[PDB]
Amino acid sequence: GTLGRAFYSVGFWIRETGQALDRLGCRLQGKNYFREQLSRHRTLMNVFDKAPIVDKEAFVAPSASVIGDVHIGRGSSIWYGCVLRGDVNTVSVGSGTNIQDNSLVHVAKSNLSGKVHPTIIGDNVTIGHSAVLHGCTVEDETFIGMGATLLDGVVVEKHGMVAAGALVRQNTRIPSGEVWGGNPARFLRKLTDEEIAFISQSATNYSNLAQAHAAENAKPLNVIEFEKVLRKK
Amino acid sequence: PISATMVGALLGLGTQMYSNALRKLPYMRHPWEHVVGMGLGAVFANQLVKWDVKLKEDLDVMLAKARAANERRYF
Amino acid sequence: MGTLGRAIYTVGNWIRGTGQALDRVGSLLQGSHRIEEHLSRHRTLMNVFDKSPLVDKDVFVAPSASVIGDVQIGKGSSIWYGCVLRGDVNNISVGSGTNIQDNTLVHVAKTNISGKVLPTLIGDNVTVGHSAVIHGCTVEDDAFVGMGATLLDGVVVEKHAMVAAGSLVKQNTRIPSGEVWGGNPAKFMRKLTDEEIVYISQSAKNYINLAQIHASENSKSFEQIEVERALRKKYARKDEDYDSMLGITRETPPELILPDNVLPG
Amino acid sequence: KVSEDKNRNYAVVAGVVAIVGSIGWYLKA
Ligand SMILES: C/C=C/C(=O)SCCNC(=O)CCNC(=O)[C@H](O)C(C)(C)COP(=O)(O)OP(=O)(O)OC[C@H]1O[C@@H](n2cnc3c(N)ncnc32)[C@H](O)[C@@H]1OP(=O)(O)O
Ligand SMILES: [Zn+2]
Repeated sequence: GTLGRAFYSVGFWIRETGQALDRLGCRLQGKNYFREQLSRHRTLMNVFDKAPIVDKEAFVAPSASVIGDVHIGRGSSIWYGCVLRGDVNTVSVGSGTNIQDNSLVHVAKSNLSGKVHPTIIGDNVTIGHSAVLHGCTVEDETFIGMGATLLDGVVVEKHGMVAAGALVRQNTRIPSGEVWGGNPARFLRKLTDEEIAFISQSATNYSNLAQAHAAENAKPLNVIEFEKVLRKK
Repeated sequence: PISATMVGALLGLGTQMYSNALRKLPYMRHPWEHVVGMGLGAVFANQLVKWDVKLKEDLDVMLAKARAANERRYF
Repeated sequence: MGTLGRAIYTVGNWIRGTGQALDRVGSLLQGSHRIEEHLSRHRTLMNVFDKSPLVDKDVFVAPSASVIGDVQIGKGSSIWYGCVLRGDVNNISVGSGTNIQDNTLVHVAKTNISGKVLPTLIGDNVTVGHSAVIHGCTVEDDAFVGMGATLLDGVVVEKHAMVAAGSLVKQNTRIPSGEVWGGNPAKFMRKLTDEEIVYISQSAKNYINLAQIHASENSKSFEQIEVERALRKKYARKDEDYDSMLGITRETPPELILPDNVLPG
Repeated sequence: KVSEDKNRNYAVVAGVVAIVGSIGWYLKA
């Protein structure tokens, strides 16, 4: 709360002073390594006491951005280039759910247009590449087409499908077993059983793929690349 | 109470914050400078008080001489 | 050097220790809530399933790009900031002199729903616009995919064909030569004028030239970055009047001069 | 192990001398 925020602010003053002192000490020794422009990107970023809570069996790509109060469950996966920003409200991701590359899952930045809705992503959900989820609920075992946009208030009922490139307008409800698509999103047809099987099997295949990518990313950083970057001329 | 030291320290801290704000920097950017400004403001306020006291004494001596020179007229 | 050198070095050690201890104390006062910034773990090129990307000598890969798995990129191509080329379940092939612009996603499929699953093929001299998404489709040579456009699995963009910016090209759709398609869903719009064909070729060549300056900048070392930062500050403004009084002519150092092929003229 | 820039070291000595001298100046007045 307020007292925690005051201690966080005063803490930053002590840290600023200490880091300045370290830079002084390095300057007296004739070192300029602190001037190097290194990336300050954090895979998990806190905004005061709103931090992400990520399950140990969840793959998160290092270049992904998870900011604020974000919950990722077991067996879930946040792929390369994704951004999840729950600060004004919360963002929760169920288990076994894949958020594909360059997807954006965020909440409204301001309450000017009313109260800010949280974003709820259910279980065994597939979110396609470069999809935009904005304060919407996406129930279990649903399919969000790649390049699609879901606006605040939207509900995608279980076994719902949003077609690739679709624009689901604000407060639209997508019923179960329906395929909606286009701009604005409109009912196209019903979901077949083969496609339901594909939904579940695709969520399972991506959990196995996430595991493989997590092992290759956790491999220790190669020293030879470091020495090559260091000794360049 | 309200000593010169406290007024000067507050003025110096306010001077460091004002400077940071005029430069669009966070109010508490470089806090050690806020400490330095507090000390310098305290010193300046105390020295101003002492200087004012001294000034009054010098003025009294000068005014005494002026009045003596003026009273010499009626001799 | 000398005794004074050693004494100042030792005092600097003490000051550094004090500074880091103060930083630790400040972290404790914050409640340990702030997540510490760490060394970068993002890998520009990565192996997966014993598949390594095959990238030519003269290819710009932005350090922020992700090239993963079984990816082949040919001579003069360029992968720009934020691009993700994930060849983990199938092959991705990029021809020569082809630009994949910022924040673009290129992915493959192991088994499509119906029909023969195919890898992702992008031909020579192809322009792919910003934030496009290419999924399990074929783009032939001298084609143009607009920015924000989306190609689904089984799509074939033919030679000298265009996909308009922001389009959604449905599965198995074939954009024939000489046409531009667009919209959601993508459909025929009009024929491509010859001037636009020349435009496509010029776009590919211009991006070949742009890739050179970006690649040169992104691969500089810390020392060269510092040297050029000092030089840039040195030559940011001028006093040609005082220079003429001194009788000297300050010349811009060559490391701050861009090649003429990227200049607007 | 050693700071090499001599002019930097002399400047450091001058700054320390100024600080200690200012402190002594206050302490003896
Ligand atoms: C060297 C550097 C190279 C680079 O980096 S460039 C790559 C990044 N730039 C781009 O991606 C943009 C390239 N240009 C285009 O995509 C462009 O649009 C395009 C190439 C379809 C063509 O755009 P035009 O300006 O030529 O529009 P037209 O008049 O020819 O088309 C008519 C029609 O198409 C529609 N309009 C046209 N363009 C588009 C689209 N795309 N979508 C949807 N709707 C459109 C519009 O409705 C128009 O009127 P209506 O019939 O009443 O609807
Ligand atoms: Zn994919």
